Amino acid sequence: MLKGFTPWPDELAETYRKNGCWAGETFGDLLRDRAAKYGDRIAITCGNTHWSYRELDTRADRLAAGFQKLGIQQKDRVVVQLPNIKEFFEVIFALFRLGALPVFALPSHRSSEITYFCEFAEAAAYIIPDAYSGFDYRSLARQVQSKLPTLKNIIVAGEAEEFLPLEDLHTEPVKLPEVKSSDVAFLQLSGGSTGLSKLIPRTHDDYIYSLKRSVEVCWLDHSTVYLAALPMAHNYPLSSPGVLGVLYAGGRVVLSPSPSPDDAFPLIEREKVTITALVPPLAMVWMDAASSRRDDLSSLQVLQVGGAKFSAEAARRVKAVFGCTLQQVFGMAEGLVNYTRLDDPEEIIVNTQGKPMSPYDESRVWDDHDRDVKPGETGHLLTRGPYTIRGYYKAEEHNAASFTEDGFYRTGDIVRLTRDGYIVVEGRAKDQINRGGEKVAAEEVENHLLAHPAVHDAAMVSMPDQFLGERSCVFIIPRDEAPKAAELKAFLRERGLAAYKIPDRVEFVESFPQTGVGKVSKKALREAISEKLLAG
Repeated sequence: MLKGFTPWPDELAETYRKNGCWAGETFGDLLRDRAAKYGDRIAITCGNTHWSYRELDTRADRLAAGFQKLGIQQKDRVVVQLPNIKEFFEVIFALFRLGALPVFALPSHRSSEITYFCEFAEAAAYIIPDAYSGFDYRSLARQVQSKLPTLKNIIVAGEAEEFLPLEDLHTEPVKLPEVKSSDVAFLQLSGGSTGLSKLIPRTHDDYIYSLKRSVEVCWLDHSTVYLAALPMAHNYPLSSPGVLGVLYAGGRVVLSPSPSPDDAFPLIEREKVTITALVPPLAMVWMDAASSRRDDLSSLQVLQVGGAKFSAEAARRVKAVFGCTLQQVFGMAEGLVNYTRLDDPEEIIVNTQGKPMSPYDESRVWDDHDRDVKPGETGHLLTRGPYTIRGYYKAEEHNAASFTEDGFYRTGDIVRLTRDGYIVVEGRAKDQINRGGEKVAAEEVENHLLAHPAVHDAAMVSMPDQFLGERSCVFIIPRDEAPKAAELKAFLRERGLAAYKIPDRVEFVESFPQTGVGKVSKKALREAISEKLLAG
């Protein structure tokens, strides 16, 4: 077993195989089978270019031969930081057949974050593009080497310059070592705050299972045309059901150069995408655009919004604005993924974050002392299942703090189970606002503010206060001409918003700092108000 990997228990694992959750097939097996089954069907679409499943299968084998020849071995970690391009697919599946382990970095990561990844994972290779969205990644690669000379295999999809051109790593296919579905297939990146970023070992079995249950819940099939709008390396646009869930269902993937409507809308009309995924901030952007920018988006059947809670005040609009069904997705790269069903009532789709996609997903809402909080009550979320990890990669410390003795992962979210099984997210524990004895949920205030005519978006965060411990500062994005702070505080007051919840402070900005996948980084906003405060 990979060093640093925590196995599932013998009983559970055995039960996961008996109940057919772990199908004993690898990603290499998946692509082989799909290529043999689907042959010339278009698997990936990027611009004016296309790649049939059979073509992917082949390019993957050739790329594997080249990698092996270059020196990459089974169990070797490779840092993969590519944009939404075709190469990404052939690269990971090639690594999959070599038993080599990818480390899914995002195109928004820089020297500090990549160096950590390569160091920590002891990467034997670094795969990047020559340039994307105006950023030169080879220059970033040089910065990495100076700070990490040991790193000797920088592969580049594009103009390699002094590096190793990924395109010449394609050669005559060879026999590769055995790859067990029980082996760790790759390392993901957690999505909390702070930055460190823990790595997440995911096996062929548990991840392929997540894909399967995702396809069934999101109704993917050969007719599915999924638009990859979010950086597809993130767990969400990658498997919930993501680009891979689409491969699994034999559907068709459309690669968008950017999450922007400017790039997405034309592609939705042209390639007739039936589904795509967004995060809250981006959904707002799209909803505005869907109004003052008329183009055919009618083929759209399912719009997914997740990564962070999509406040009901905005969620309610999706149906009217887009003419399709909204689907909230509340998943995590550590495992558990909740979806609103495409079936259930609008009320549910608009007011909940869904329920576990697997009958074998478990949940324990607890209080500050680890007591099964009273049904319906709010509390800390813990989950356990067929595709939720038992330990982060090489991290004894954080693992004690993150997993209970019974194997329950501490998601770090604060939620309340609906008396059926659905979850209604309140917000991350870290984003809770401890204001003078009170526990303030930011999203509640934000959802209210989203109902104001002059508000495009709103993100409330905490600021230090020697008296109350913490205070609240809400960052607002104007729908044009910034309203007066007092005007918003009045708005909330008239809505019946509890006094202690009203934002102590208000800040206007043209946008919010973001995480790699594109959600709002409340750790940055906190740092913003913090810094700004000590200015006086």
